[PDB]
Amino acid sequence: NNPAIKRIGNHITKSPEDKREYRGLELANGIKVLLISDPTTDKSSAALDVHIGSLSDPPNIAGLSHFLEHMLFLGTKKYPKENEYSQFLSEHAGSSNAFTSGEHTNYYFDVSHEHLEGALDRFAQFFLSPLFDESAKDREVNAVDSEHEKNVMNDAWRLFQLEKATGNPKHPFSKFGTGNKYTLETRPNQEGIDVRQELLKFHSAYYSSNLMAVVVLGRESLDDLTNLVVKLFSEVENKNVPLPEFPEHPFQEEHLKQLYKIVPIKDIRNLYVTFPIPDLQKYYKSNPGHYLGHLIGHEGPGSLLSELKSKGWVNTLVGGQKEGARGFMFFIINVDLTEEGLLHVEDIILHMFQYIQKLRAEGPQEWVFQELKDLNAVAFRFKDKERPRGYTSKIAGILHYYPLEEVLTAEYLLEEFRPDLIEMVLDKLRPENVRVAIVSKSFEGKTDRTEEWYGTQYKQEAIPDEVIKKWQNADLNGKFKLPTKNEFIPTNFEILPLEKEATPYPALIKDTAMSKLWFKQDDKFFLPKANLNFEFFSPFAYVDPLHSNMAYLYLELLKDSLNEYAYAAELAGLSYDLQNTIYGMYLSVKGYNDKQPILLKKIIEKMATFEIDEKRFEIIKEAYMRSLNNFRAEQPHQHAMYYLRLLMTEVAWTKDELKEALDDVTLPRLKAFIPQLLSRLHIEALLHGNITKQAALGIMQMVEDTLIEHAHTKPLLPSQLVRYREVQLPDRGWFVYQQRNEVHNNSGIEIYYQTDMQSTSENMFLELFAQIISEPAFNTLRTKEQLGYIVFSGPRRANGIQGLRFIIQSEKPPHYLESRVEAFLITMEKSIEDMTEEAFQKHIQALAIRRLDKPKKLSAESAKYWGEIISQQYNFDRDNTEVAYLKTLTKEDIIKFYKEMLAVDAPRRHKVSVHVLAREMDSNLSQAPALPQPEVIQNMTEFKRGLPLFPLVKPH
Ligand SMILES: O=C(C[C@@H](Cc1ccc2ccccc2c1)n1nncc1CNC(=O)c1ccc(F)cc1)NO
Ligand SMILES: [Zn+2]
Repeated sequence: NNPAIKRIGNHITKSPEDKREYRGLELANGIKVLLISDPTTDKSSAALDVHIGSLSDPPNIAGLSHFLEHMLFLGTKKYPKENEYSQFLSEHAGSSNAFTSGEHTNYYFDVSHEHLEGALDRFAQFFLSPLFDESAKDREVNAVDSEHEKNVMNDAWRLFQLEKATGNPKHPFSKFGTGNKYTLETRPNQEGIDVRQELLKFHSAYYSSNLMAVVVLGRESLDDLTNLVVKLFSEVENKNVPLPEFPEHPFQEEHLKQLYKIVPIKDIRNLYVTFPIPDLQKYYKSNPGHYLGHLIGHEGPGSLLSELKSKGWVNTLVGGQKEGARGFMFFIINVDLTEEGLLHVEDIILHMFQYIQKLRAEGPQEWVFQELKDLNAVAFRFKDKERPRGYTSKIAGILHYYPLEEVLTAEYLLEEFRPDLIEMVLDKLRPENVRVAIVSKSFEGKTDRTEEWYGTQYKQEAIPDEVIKKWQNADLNGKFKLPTKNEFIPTNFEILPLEKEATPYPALIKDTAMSKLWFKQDDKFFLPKANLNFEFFSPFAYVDPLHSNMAYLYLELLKDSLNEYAYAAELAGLSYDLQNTIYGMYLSVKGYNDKQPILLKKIIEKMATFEIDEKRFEIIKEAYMRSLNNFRAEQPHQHAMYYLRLLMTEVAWTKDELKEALDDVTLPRLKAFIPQLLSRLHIEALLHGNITKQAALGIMQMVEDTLIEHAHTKPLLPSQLVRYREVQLPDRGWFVYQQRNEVHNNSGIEIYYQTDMQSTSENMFLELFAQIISEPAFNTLRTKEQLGYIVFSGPRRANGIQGLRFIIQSEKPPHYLESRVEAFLITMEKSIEDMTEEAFQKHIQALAIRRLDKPKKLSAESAKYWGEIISQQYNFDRDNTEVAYLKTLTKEDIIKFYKEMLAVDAPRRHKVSVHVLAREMDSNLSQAPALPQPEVIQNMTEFKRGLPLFPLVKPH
């Protein structure tokens, strides 16, 4: 009966396993809405997607849409306090973010379920009368600048913008979307433009209700959620804006048959093949692009990748359709290159067209389409329950593209096989439509062009007629076959009954010298899935840099070897992860439980009986070398976190130590290493999901039996199972470690205040203190002082120890950042002494909500248990215990904690600082306190030698 509602879709197609309730509707002002009712959710959430993006930026103000997106957070007419939005979310267990693409601006938040209306109301205001405060504008432009600078020396962004720069300049596709101080402040000042008017002009003109989709999720009924949404959003004005479309492709004839040679920052070797194609979005019911991408990107036997990998030319391949905008898209084939591959780009591409030609010969395969359909069907039926925040943002995005009743299924289900469209798309993948780009350091000094925004060094050539002609005449290579029927498709979806002796938390159901087995039968989610987690402990995994390298290469080679076999299983919703740790090996198998034992057995056998291919060994090692080198190109704030991890751990091998020892890794030494590594192990496992206790025991026994039979594995001694300790810093100590980032012209800094061994009391002092300072830290260090885009504060936990950490990436020198953080702490000391008891309890409640938030999917709950197990703390009921203690803390308790552990003149202050200087830097408002002379760390080894080591935390 409501006049504010144009239409109400009551049957929203969902999965039969989804317990959440849905109602879609279209408001009178044209807003498409989806309501999600979940009476169990601990956090509520909303999201709004505007169908305008950076592609609609004014030509004279690059990055206006992105900039506008930052500004909406900084105040509205109804809520004028600059950080009201962020502070409210913080005080109620919430959080918020947004992003800008070429065609979308997407805003989202979550919050304690009891405060949805308050959050949603403050949120709705973003879209009616934001302030765009001139003072805030002048500040937040710096955050955007900082965000861009961060991307300037990043190879992904450089190539991203380079593609745009090599097509039609007249086309909106060529726009620089991020923006920076120049395009947002500096140039607009030369040209006398009022940026604040431009923000208001843009907001008013494009942020129309007809271009908006909204998704809200809470405990409230569908009826109540309707009243709430309608009340707040029907007030949004409808300017009846036409939806932008871009019918003309950014790549015209002059832009085809072109080759680009590009110099990267990292030492990487990549080949990009790109085919311009028509917008395939309408064909979404058949999805011709996904069909073709499925085949061209296949990694099993007979595939394009298989042959290229055997030729020793590539290691990995990506293929398929790539989004552009409304009216144009891309089909791409990207491979990485071996040293050999780099000298065979022409032959590689020939092989690409040979495979495409195979597809034309056989023509569309309906069983293939039918297979994809049925997998997606099963995928959708047994879909994991999503986290609200991401779910609402995802859906608010696609409401623009599908009927209300179809949004949930739209991105999952294939409906009708259309070979006519497949052939049509396949017809665009020809040499006369190709663009080729090669990324390699080998082009250094040989380029004649510069992209103006990032400065990328490149050369452009026309592909020779001879070569194009050669590609057009591609004969059928007998090495290329269509994929076989997927043998890993699951068939047994039976949910095993809950055993009588079943337990709420994992139970230790096996405890021998060989292995410690933790088991839980799923009692929450009831999907036909299981998680199998294994830690293999061995001293020889991390005993020195050389052996660390070999543990890595061992597992990489093993994965490279299994890829063809396991790729199918991956498509059938059964994946595995295998990586080396500082304690040995980690192996996880996740997915549909039906065929898990088959893949698991295959992996353990491959481990125990592995025969290294020498050609594969040389290639992977070479890549691993560059991998170590390329760390030089990581962000400063990452270098900072890295160096700190090195400093504070008992044992740690640096990139340089590893890279030197790499040269000494020969095939013989690796072949010797593996049987040595496997000879003595301890296995600690978590088996959690749709399995019974006997099944679990059976799985564990196979793993042991396989290792014993093929590798002659024997148990470790209990005395060999020592975990590493954390360096115990002296009272009132302050150490500083300094490094330079050779790639980036930003500086980084991490500050670590080491409190003490983890324990219920110490844990909750830190966590509560961190909760209280969280929002203020962001608002002060970034929003007010604008030190940088990346500003972070929070707990740090390692080796059973913990402390408070600040992480900042800035253009200012680290020694400056030091004072500002220190200045801030004093600000917080006074702020807390002032805050009301009611405000203090608010934070306690917020922290509690965050800690008690239930896991929504099996993998989240398993990760939670697994954390307790590898940490050797085994505190599975931790949350109830720790939250309960939390509620008994007082303001006076936290003040004592601060005055004793954290304050500048605290008796037990334990501070270490890592400073990463920018590329060009030199060696070195509220009032900042005076700081003591810091002990400059000259040498990590010398540093650790002079300090004691903490104990290890005792198990529960
Ligand atoms: O920049 C953006 C979105 C992010 C930028 C952003 C947000 C969070 C980050 C956390 C760690 C490191 C960098 C980060 C960068 N952004 N843009 N405008 C506001 C925000 C963050 N919004 C918040 O409400 C917030 C965030 C953190 C907090 F503690 C309290 C409130 N889109 O382009
Ligand atoms: Zn941003």
